Amino acid sequence: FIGSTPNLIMVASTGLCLAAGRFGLAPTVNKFATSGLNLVDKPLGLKTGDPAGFTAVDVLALGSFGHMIGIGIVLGLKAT
Amino acid sequence: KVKVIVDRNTTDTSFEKWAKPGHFSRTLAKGPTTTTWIWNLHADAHDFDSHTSDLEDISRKVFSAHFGQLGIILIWLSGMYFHGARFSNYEAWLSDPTHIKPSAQVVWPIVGQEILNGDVGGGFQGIQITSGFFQLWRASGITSELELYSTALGGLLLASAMFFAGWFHYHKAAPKLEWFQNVESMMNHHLAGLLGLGSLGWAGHQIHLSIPINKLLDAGVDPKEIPLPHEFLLNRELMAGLYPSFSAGLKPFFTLNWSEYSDFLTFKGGLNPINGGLWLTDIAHHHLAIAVLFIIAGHMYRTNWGIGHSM
Amino acid sequence: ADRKLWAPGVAAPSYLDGSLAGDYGWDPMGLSSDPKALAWYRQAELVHSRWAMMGVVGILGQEILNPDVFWYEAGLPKNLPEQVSGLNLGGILAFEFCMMHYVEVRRWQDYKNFGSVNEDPVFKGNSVPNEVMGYPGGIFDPFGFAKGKDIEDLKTKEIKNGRLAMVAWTGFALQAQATGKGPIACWKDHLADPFVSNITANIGTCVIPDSVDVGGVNIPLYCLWPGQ
Amino acid sequence: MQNLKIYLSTAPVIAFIWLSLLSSLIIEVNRFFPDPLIFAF
Amino acid sequence: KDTLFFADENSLTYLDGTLPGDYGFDPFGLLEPGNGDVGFINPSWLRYSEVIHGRFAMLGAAGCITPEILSSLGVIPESTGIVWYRNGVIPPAGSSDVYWVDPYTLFFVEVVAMQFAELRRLQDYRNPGSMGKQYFLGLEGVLGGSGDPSYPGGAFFNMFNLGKTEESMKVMKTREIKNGRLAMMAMFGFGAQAILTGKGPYQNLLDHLSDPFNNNILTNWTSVYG
Amino acid sequence: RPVWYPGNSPPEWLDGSLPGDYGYDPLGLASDPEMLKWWVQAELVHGRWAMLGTVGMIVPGVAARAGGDFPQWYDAGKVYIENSSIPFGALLMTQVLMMGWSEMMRYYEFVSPGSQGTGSFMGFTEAFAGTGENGYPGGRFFDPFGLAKGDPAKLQEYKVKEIKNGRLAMFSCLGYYAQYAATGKGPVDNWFDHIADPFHNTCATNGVSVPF
Ligand code: CLA
Ligand SMILES: CC(/C=C/C=C(C)/C=C/[C@@]12O[C@]1(C)C[C@@H](O)CC2(C)C)=C\C=C\C=C(C)\C=C\C=C(C)\C=C\[C@@]12O[C@]1(C)C[C@@H](O)CC2(C)C
Ligand SMILES: CC(/C=C/C=C(C)/C=C/[C@@]12O[C@]1(C)C[C@@H](O)CC2(C)C)=C\C=C\C=C(C)\C=C\C=C(C)\C=C\[C@@]12O[C@]1(C)C[C@@H](O)CC2(C)C
Ligand SMILES: CC1=CCCC(C)(C)[C@H]1/C=C/C(C)=C/C=C/C(C)=C/C=C/C=C(C)/C=C/C=C(C)/C=C/C1=C(C)CCCC1(C)C
Ligand SMILES: CC1=CCCC(C)(C)[C@H]1\C=C/C(C)=C\C=C/C(C)=C\C=C/C=C(C)/C=C\C=C(C)/C=C/C1=C(C)CCCC1(C)C
Repeated sequence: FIGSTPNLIMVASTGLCLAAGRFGLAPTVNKFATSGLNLVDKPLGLKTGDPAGFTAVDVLALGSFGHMIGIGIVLGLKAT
Repeated sequence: KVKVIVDRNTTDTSFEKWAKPGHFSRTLAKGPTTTTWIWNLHADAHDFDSHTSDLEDISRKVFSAHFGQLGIILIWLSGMYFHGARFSNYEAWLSDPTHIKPSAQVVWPIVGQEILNGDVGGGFQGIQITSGFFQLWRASGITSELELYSTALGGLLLASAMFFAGWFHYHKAAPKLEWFQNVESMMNHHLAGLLGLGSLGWAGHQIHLSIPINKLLDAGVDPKEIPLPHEFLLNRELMAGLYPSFSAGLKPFFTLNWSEYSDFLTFKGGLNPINGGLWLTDIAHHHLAIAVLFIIAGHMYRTNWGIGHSM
Repeated sequence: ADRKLWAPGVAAPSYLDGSLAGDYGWDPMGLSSDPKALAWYRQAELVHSRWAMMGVVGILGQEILNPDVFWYEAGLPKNLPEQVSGLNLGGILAFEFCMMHYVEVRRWQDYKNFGSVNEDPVFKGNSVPNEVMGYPGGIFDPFGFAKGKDIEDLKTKEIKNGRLAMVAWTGFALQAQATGKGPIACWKDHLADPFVSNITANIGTCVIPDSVDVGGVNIPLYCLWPGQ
Repeated sequence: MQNLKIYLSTAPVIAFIWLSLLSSLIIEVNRFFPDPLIFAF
Repeated sequence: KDTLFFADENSLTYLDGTLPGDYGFDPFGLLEPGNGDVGFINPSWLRYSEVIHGRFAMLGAAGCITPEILSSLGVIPESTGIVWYRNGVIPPAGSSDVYWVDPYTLFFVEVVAMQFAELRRLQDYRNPGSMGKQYFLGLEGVLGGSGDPSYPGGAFFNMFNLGKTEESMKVMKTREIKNGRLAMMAMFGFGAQAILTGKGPYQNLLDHLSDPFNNNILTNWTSVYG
Repeated sequence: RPVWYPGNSPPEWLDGSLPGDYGYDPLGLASDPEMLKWWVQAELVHGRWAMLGTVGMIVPGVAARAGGDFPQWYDAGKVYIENSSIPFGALLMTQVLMMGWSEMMRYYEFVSPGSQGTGSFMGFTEAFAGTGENGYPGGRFFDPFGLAKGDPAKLQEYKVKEIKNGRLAMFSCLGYYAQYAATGKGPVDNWFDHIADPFHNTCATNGVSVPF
């Protein structure tokens, strides 16, 4: 397909998850969730070249979780 | 934090202590004074809290002995497939299942006990089977006797791998306490590794074997004309004839329209009014649907990387 | 001292000095060691080098001077000359065995111990002079050189010519085997049209019969590689 | 081999091995000499 | 140093500049500070299977492609230009039957002779100097081995004596691993690239250069032969 | 010492002096010192029956190339009692009578080496007395050429040859059985069959050893 509407969605879903998963939208290796829903710690010492505290594992997490919603929306549309 | 962390050459594998009954608990090592020492031995043999104190000694004994149970279960499964191989009537059952009653065990003639062999079917004499192996083996797409010998051996082979694992993880390389203290790893793995992958793996057996085979049977063919199993996954055009959507390849999976597979992945419910079982198309859609859901649920515990909960 | 070793950078093995004749310090298999083996192996290298040098010349002498009679055969009682051909090879081989079995056993025992019997039996008044294990020649060199003048230098020329033969002679046996041509013949083919006369062609064919029998069904010929 | 014997000499081992020698024998006596009610033969 | 390559806090602690070809990529911390031993997971072993897998891969990759090319160029005959997995190793995928005997005979001589190779190799890993002691056809002097198990050295195994100055020796080793690691992935591709497409790996170099935008993985799914 | 599987060390209990001791006891059945001398005789006996069995198989086979009508080693049992002239029972029960005498005599010299040649078996002292080693009787009858009497350094050098030739006769006599059950033909027939067309006569082509 390459640009058909499901591709509109998925690139705009996963790439959207880790888009600002870069900064402050979701949990990342560094900053972990609290029970009081703070979203702040970030004291983890994994070594990654990157301007601020964005691990390579944060990539796999956010992308892989991006595809659920990515698929859940694309199938939410297709079935409907 | 989560590492392997094992010891080495902890105990010594020898018969030294087999000849010294009761060697484990301090009270039994003194030999029988009375006849109770014979009884008090057995009740205290698997109680590992009386043996020792620390969890390193207890857990190793516990973990290394689970291999024992699994090494026994597999000798058991192997035996059940073997008696399906040689001593069962299975082929005759497989062709005319609505009549022939299932049988495996066969009784040696001696002591006038051969009367236990019942006239059953397929020109055969043996004991009835209530276990239900035959009505599994049809649903696994097992036709000839050769698949059964291959499980009997393969089952009896991997059984020998377990006792070595049992030996290897107690005498030779024994984990430490910290290794058994990792629940969140253990729970990520069991839930994703066993149940998550073990459902896919089986959802991949049904799709390429049972679904095709069990269509050719109730269509009225018999095991003589059924293509060998490796014919199915090594021939598309053979497979596509049964279900046309294999001609679509893996694109529909990747092009993200799964309605394409509605032929061999269904949602039906109810019993198939030929075999009586559940429609075997959706059972693949069953495990597949679960497997995807387990692997998800195995990621909620953090291990090294600070993603996921702790307990 | 290092003369020149076979590969440019290498370490001559400990037991390899260059005391022997053609030493380049090449024994990558490490097979020679514990010199009791070396003495033995040296003997073979000589004996092989010599029969090869005689062999190579004898093959060139055959084909040049007898244009027929493809060399690799020559055995069966067809190619044989006129006085022969009807000497019944089984009686010819008889004449050879008792001759070689003596001389070879005669040489072998002079390897076991040394300087032991270098002397004539029978007349037993005379002997070949001193040597080191395989360089006789009181009789075996009648002409007396390689005695006073440079000796090992002639020894050096002996190996380097010998080793050349063992390879060259080996070329004969495999060339004549695949091509079906004598050495100077297959050479003449190459000079004619090299690109199509090359070893690139005519491999995968041993072109040899598997029977080749004389007084029976005899003598299986197993070629070398299984080219059909 | 020292200690393998001593284990094979334990009570339950012989109890198994030696009964399985009777059991087998008494089984096969009935194979060749079937149905022995009275000692008549 | 130039680790990058997913270097961790722990992964760089014990593993830094030492082992030839160390980029500090060790995500699971397998090679480790000897916290456990006597298994197939430890620095002594994992390094030594990495090298060996490297070398076979090199010999694998070079051996899978070369017959495919030399026949394509019209050099060796076509009957022997069988694609590497169709050589008769995998009868379900076809059998070539070119050989002077059957495959099973060849597999007997292999298993015998190949076992003298590798069982001989462990005893040097389990007993560092042992295989240069007992008499084996006089080969023991050059088969004794030296240093660590991964690099034998000796007379035979290194005959041309390259890496003398220990300056280049590390370089040549690092130069060897980086080719081994590359060689493995190459072989890892073949198995998939042959099952997805169904054609040769060299044939798959042409089809991707004839229509690069099209012939591809995402193009080829509906192919999937076997 | 040149052990089998080079690079290991022998099992610690047997490094000792035994003819043909390579340190091979991978299941450790020599671990009982009393029992080892029982296995050393057990081997020696098998080695001696092997070396007689092998020749007994090959020669009638090799005899059959020139004609001379013998059977193969298998189905030489029938051919004799096919032509019979004496019943099977009388033969097998003369076995157990005469043969059992030797063995049950061979045993009580192993048990107690002193007896069996104290006397009072038809005299014959010192012929049966035994030379003191496990499986070597020595003596007048068992050793008519008086060998193993002179130089001992030459003797210990035979005792090695006897085993090593015995271990090979056993391991070959395992081949005679196994390659009969597959190809169903004599030992020298196979030795010609593989020397004639080596390629299609090999083991993988018997259709039994390599099932499909
Ligand atoms: C994907 C990873 C994975 C998988 C599949 C398993 C699988 C299993 N674990 Mg397990 N485990 C893991 C990771 C994993 N573990 C980790 C990381 C830890 C450390 C905390 C543990 C700690 C642990 C303990 C403490 C115990 C288990 C047990 C078990 C068994 C469950 C009991 C049962 O009914 O098995 C059903 C059996 C089968 C379905 C047969 C399949 C078995 C084959 C051999 C697959 C085994 C794969 C496994 C990962 C080992 C592979 C590596 C090894 C070959 C080198 C099962 C074999 C229990 C057990 O049985 O102990 C022996 C148990 O007591 N595990
Ligand atoms: C050896 C090998 C292939 C060998 C092939 C051979 C000999 C082939 C021989 C033949 O082909 C020929 C010659 C001729 C053919 O006609 C027939 C045969 C006879 C068949 C492939 C290895 C292939 C090996 C591969 C692909 C290994 C991949 C491993 C990876 C990626 C590991 C990564 C990690 O270990 C790190 C890096 C860090 C850890 O902390 C984390 C993880 C992730 C675990
Ligand atoms: C005696 C023998 C053969 C005797 C042959 C005879 C009498 C000949 C008989 C015949 O002439 C007649 C009678 C009639 C003829 O018409 C036909 C025949 C029938 C042919 C073979 C022994 C054959 C015996 C063999 C082959 C034994 C092999 C044993 C091995 C390899 C054991 C190894 C181990 O025991 C150790 C060494 C150490 C442990 O720690 C490890 C393990 C592995 C347990
Ligand atoms: C260097 C080389 C490369 C290729 C082949 C190979 C690898 C083997 C290698 C060859 C090495 C060599 C030199 C092998 C020797 C081969 C040969 C031909 C040896 C001699 C063979 C023949 C011999 C004695 C005599 C044969 C004559 C016989 C019976 C009988 C003749 C007679 C008839 C026909 C019947 C009755 C009367 C009588 C007189 C008996
Ligand atoms: C930020 C930006 C600007 C400057 C730098 C730079 C140019 C590098 C750029 C940074 C990053 C870029 C360009 C890309 C990053 C990550 C990319 C391309 C991919 C990462 C993750 C992708 C993922 C998980 C997709 C799928 C993964 C999984 C498991 C999906 C699993 C699946 C689910 C759960 C449903 C069913 C089963 C299936 C389909 C297997």
